[PDB]
Amino acid sequence: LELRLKSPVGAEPAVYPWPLPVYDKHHDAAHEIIETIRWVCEEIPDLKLAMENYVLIDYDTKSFESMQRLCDKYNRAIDSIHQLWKGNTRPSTGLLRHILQQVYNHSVTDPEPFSPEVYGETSFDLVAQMIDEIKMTDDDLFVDLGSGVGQVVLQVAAATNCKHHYGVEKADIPAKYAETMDREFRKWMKWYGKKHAEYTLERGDFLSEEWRERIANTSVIFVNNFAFGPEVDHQLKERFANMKEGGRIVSSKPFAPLNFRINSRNLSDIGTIMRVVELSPLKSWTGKPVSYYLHTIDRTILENYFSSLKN
Ligand SMILES: CNc1ccnc(Nc2ccc3cc(C)n(-c4ccccc4Oc4ccccc4)c3c2)n1
Repeated sequence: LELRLKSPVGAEPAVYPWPLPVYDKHHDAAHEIIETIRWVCEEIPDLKLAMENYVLIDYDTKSFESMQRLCDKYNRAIDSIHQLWKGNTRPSTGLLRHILQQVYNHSVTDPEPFSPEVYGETSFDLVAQMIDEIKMTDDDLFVDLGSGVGQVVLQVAAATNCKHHYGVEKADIPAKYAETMDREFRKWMKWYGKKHAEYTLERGDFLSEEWRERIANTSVIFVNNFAFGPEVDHQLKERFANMKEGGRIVSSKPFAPLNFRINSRNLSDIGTIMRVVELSPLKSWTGKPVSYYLHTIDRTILENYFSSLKN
């Protein structure tokens, strides 16, 4: 009828119905259960000692009795550790990738580059590099513009100490799935006993009047602008022009040339008020040769040009 996994921190058990749900072609619920057990064993060294070696080696994902025996063995090992303990940190990057996968599989049940379906395999590591590079503190406010199902926001919230993390998505289908992703993330994080910063996944148009002041007051913007049209790009540069000095924008395509040279003919260009650098994990990376672009609000670019003319 069903499979149960006791939480290492005494939260409510994870309940899986049998037959287990079928995920996408290269993910399955049975291996999710097994990997969940292996991750909890890493978190708790005593759990490995309490558990008999054969349990995680010899199993049959296609047998209810076999899958039930595995869950029973883990649950009894958890109970022994809970007895031993009688007598809340940020998740590790490896655990976080697994949590995000689990959160996705439990949220998206119904049927092109960097698809949410393959986030863990093609996006996670690049996002993890960007988090390591773009140093964020408790004074920062993070916003992912066009956040989709909310994976980037969840990864950043589980990794940094920003005051708040926001995801804004306009499309009906991703924004609705993000509601489930949000609930599933909070639930699974509690189950493992892991800490995450505050975040909000919301439906809205980042080009709206409400969002103008919100963009102006954001210190760190992430924006996958790869598929943006020239009008969306033009309107976004106008929003960025209201940001504070030192405000940062991390994007998949640059908003200004990397080599911008201020002159009399290009004074209205966004390049007059922002520094732009191309960052790459390749500069021990072994994934895709993909770059990200860091823009920093700096009005001294414009100031020095005027001072140069007057002096
Ligand atoms: C990828 N999907 C989502 C979903 C929701 N939210 C965001 N946010 C977000 C914001 C800023 C950037 C900068 C980079 C490099 N990535 C990026 C990261 C991982 C993989 C690819 C990336 O970018 C692309 C995308 C397409 C083509 C080429 C590169 C960004 C992602 N991304």
